Amino acid sequence: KVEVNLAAIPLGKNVVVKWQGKPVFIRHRTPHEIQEANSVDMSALKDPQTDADRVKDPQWLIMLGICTHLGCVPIGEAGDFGGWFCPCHGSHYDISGRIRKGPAPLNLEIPAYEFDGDKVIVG
Amino acid sequence: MTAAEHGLHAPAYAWSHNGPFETFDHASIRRGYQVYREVCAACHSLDRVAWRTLVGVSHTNEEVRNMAEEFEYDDEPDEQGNPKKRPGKLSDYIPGPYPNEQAARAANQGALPPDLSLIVKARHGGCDYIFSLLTGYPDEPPAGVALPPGSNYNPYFPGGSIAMARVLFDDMVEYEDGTPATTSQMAKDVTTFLNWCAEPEHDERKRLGLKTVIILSSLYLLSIWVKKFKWAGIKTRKFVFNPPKPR
Amino acid sequence: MTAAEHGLHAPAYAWSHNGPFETFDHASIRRGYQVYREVCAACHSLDRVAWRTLVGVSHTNEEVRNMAEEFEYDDEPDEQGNPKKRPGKLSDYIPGPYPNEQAARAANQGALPPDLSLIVKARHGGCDYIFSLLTGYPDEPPAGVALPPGSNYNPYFPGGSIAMARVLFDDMVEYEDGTPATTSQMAKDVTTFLNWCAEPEHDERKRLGLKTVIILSSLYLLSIWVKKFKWAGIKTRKFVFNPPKPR
Amino acid sequence: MAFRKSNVYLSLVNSYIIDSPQPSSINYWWNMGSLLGLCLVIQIVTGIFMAMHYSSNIELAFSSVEHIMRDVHNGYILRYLHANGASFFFMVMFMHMAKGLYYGSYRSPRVTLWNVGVIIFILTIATAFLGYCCVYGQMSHWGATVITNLFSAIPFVGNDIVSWLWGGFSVSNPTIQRFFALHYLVPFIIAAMVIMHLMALHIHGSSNPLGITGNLDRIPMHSYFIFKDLVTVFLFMLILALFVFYSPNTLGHPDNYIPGNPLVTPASIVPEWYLLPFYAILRSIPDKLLGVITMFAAILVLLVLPFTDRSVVRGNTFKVLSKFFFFIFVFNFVLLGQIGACHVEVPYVLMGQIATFIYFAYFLIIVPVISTIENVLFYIGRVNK
Amino acid sequence: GPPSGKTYMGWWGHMGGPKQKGITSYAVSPYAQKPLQGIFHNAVFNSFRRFKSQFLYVLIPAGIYWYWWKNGNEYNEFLYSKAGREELERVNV
Amino acid sequence: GPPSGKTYMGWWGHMGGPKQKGITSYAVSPYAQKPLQGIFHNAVFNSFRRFKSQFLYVLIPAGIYWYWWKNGNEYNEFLYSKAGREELERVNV
Ligand code: HEC
Ligand code: HEC
Ligand code: HEM
Ligand code: HEM
Ligand code: FES
Repeated sequence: KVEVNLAAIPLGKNVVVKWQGKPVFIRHRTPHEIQEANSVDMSALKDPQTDADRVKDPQWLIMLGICTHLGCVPIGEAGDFGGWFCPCHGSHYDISGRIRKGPAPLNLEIPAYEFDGDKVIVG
Repeated sequence: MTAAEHGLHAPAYAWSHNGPFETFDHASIRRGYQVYREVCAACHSLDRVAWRTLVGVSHTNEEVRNMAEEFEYDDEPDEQGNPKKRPGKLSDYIPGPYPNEQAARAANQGALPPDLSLIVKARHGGCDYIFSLLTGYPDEPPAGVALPPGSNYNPYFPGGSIAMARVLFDDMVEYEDGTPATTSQMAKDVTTFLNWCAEPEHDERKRLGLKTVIILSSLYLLSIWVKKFKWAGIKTRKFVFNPPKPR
Repeated sequence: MTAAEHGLHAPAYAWSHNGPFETFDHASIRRGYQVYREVCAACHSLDRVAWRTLVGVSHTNEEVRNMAEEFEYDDEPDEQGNPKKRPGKLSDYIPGPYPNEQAARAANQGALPPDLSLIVKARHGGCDYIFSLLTGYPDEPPAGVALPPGSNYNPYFPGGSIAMARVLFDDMVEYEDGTPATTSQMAKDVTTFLNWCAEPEHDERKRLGLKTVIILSSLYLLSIWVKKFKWAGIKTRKFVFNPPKPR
Repeated sequence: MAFRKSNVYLSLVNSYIIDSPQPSSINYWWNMGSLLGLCLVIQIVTGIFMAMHYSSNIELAFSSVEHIMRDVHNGYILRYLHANGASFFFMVMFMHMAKGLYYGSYRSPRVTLWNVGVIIFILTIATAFLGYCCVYGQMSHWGATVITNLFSAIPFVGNDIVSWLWGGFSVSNPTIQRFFALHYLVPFIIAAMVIMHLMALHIHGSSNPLGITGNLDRIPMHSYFIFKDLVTVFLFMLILALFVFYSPNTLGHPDNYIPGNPLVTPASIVPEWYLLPFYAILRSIPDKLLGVITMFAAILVLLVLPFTDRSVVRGNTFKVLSKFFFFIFVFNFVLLGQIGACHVEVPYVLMGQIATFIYFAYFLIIVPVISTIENVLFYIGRVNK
Repeated sequence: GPPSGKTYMGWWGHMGGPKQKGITSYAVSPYAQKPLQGIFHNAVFNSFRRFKSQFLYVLIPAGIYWYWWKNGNEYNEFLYSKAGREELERVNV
Repeated sequence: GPPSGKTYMGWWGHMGGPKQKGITSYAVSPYAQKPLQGIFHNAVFNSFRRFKSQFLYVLIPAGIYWYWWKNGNEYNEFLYSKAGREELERVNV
């Protein structure tokens, strides 16, 4: 369990951590693209899913940037709505990690991240 | 060889962990960590002991977190490649005072202070040698020795001339439980802490040894009975011999 | 996957070491070292090639000693424990341009240049792939692609977009033997040099392979003869059955 | 009596290799066993002389292999000999098994010999997987992760057995040091199982390509089959010296010269070529638990063969349908091996599923039906009524 | 040592075959023979007899599987090209 | 396998001892016996008999070698003392 903290990383460009041997998104989060992660298609694309049960911090975002299909890597902040092109098969995620593309079956996994307040540290 | 170059033998002190059912006195390990940090850490290192091994043995979690965060370790470099430092965490090891061997030999007049994380297993005498060495500095080296400059006399050290001066004096460390910190009190506590550092498995090793010796002596006596049972027919076998009639 | 995702296959150029009795052109390795040092050494590493392995393959002993002494390695720290530096010797390794991976990714727009010391064995195609990749950059990508900025088109790279721009241009190196140093000549020379760096045993391996294949072919045929000579009496055995009389 | 009989050790050596009565009819396919013995000795000796220079940490494994290649005298000979000799060991072992199920050697006097063979096959597959994982390239690492994350499909204790295999949480330093200790160890278990293979063979003796009894004329193994084995030994050493000295990285994958990197997937994770058919079997099933159950079933289906062979004559020497469907099985295995090296694209998943079904229908459907049909054809072709 | 179970192969003297009578076998010393006798005749005529008897069993399944692999490889290379993208997008989606 | 050489131990039935005649052996089931019978008598009287028979052989060489070792140890302690240096120099050289 490694614990990476808040105040030394500003609002609006990526971190991709390597924890336990695996790399994962974190971002400080954007005003109506958090609230465009309220603009979401519920099920005319792949998954009916959960921004509350996916990320509980309204302003920050780790989850497991292992690509959806069988385990490749994306880009940072160039793509769909200002986001994350995985070129592993040509597919796309941002500020809550949702598929609008490709052969991907499910969204991405979120580990048990907890807090120094609501300061994001992963375990 | 001469008993001088042998070194005088350390006597048998009544340590509270000598004995097959005994445990390290953990209060003395906590006080011995204080004695190490305030006196011994200026010269010797402890690089085999992680910080996380102290939690639940001598200090709590918050105390070891603060004692780790008061040091600086090397981090992985930033996105520009420049080296970066980091406050310590529980995963890190206890840092030594010198960055290499040459800084140690420079700061201690040629001699190198040994790493103390295995030193009671590395000296014949155990904890008694360490206690007798720390408390065994006479005020004067006895009549006729050619003591080289920078060297001190300690008869428990082989040869007599040790490059470490007397470092334990009375009331140089205040204990936070109010124990009177004499020379022998501080030497007792730091020797118990060093013995824990060498053998951190000591208490569970003795507990498992109790279970194992009980189960194996049970099995040994029970196997003596089962052998005598299975062999009773051969032990109590009788032979008679009537010589056959000649033909 | 499609042909763009596979990459275009490299054709079969006629290298001077293709073939079971051939050998690296050692002047090609010397010229390729010059093109590596003058162009490739800005971004790529050669972490596995010591300086001493070049002596007697591509350069003379003093010719390698001077190229090693024009660099600076970490010395053992001095008597005060301060870090020291050192001119290189033949024991040391060829140093990369960057101190770590983050400096590399910062200097080359996020992408990390691979270490070239095993790159003709690490890539499907080998020498043909390295040559055709270095000389495969068109003057314009084909009509329809959307190249990301900071990336260049090369159809032999899988996917097409590579983060290395075209580095080889006509007469950017002058050779010391007066060879016309064009793009194709320089790519030939670096690919021969990188193939030597991957397989420095190549000549001796092919020579020993000649010896073993001759000895083992002779032993195989000679053993066929000895088998037929031993089994002659069984292959020329005749059975006759006169049916026995009924009794 | 002679000293080679009146000893303790020379009695065993005499009884197994000198005065062993072999059937005189046995062809060149009966040299694969002595060939596998030579291969095993090659692997053990070259592996010991490379383990004298190998360091097994995750930060030193790959560079220790290149230290063997570049710095150790004749170390490229040792590494190329070990790798290509492992692959040659598996080609010869496939020939040994294909001979065994062509000539009916699995049948009723020799079922324990067949089963000790299947145990040896499982152990060699495990040994080579661990040894490929020790070099810690890019195919090595990601092969280790997909094959160990196979075991997470067991629905109760799967995560804890994969965390017990890994020694942690993914393939790293405890996993690599484990795999080195085991890749040493399992070859000596294979040597013990080979001694048991020979012991189970020796009670009834070897078969012959006719399938009739071989008790009538027999030849001592010394001075006849010693030299007939020497022919194939020199041929095998010739072909291996070709691949070692003139073409060494041919059977291997190029991505094992990239060092292992846990963050970059190499876009086609395939094992070494001999595990490709079982990889295609595993890949064909659209479930992970059923996938590993079907792969282990694909190698444990060699045990149902002495009970599904329903014919009265041993071997396919004198049957036409058994010969035809045998070679259908062999080229099905080769197509399965080629399907296992391709991506999961559109004709290949159906081709791998149909070839897996043919692989299983050979043992369980084709051999009984063809055996019964050949039985009644052999009867009514020559009896009159 | 103890005696073990009944096997199907004895040793030199008690192999366990049937009783043999009236079979005479003759054989000449290899030191008085020609090895490599008839190798140029057997190399062309016996090898042709062996090939002619044993090649349909090997080259009909080889032909079936090679035609299968060739046709599937052609279908894959067609579907991952520009001319055959519509059938790819209906064959996977 | 072939038969091996003549040994000095056969198996059950043909061990290779002499013929036995006139020897009758009797034994009782251990389930009808008392194990640990006579342990407190054999522990004090039989133990003393076995010790009395076999202790001069063990303890006379042990006494010889322990006295030799103690005497050599005392001489080595004397030679490296202050009182015995003036023999130590004329002893070693
Ligand atoms: C300052 C410099 C110090 C301080 C404050 C301590 N030590 Fe000691 N030490 C030191 C040197 C330079 C040496 C080497 C002397 C030599 O010639 O060996 C040592 C030696 C030891 C030893 C080894 C004794 C032996 O070799 O048998 C032990 C054990 C040891 N030191 C322990 C120790 C403890 C427990 C201290 C507690 C406050 C301590 N040292 C202080 C230098 C210095
Ligand atoms: C400056 C920055 C340079 C220079 C002068 C050269 N290279 Fe090349 N290279 C470089 C980067 C940033 C990358 C990564 C691109 C990517 O997308 O991976 C590369 C890549 C290579 C490769 C690997 C290509 C592949 O993986 O298929 C090889 C081989 C390679 N580079 C070789 C090479 C040679 C022989 C040069 C000779 C002058 C050379 N590079 C120049 C960055 C740079
Ligand atoms: C049962 C026989 C054996 C088989 C099938 C076998 C198989 C393999 C294989 C396939 C590799 C990978 C080769 C590569 O791609 O580089 C390998 C590597 C290795 N094997 Fe073995 N092996 C065997 C016996 C042994 C033994 C007994 C040892 C140890 C003494 C050993 C030591 C090694 C070592 C050190 C490597 C390291 C990587 C290398 O040097 O290639 N092998 N083995
Ligand atoms: C390390 C691997 C192996 C060794 C050293 C080995 C060794 C041998 C040897 C020496 C023989 C006698 C010669 C012969 O018949 O070819 C033999 C026979 C046999 N082996 Fe193996 N073997 C191995 C693996 C296997 C495997 C994987 C199987 C099959 C599952 C197997 C099954 C058989 C059978 C059935 C026979 C008897 C064949 C016959 O004579 O009819 N063996 N083995
Ligand atoms: S891994 Fe990102 S799409 Fe398959």
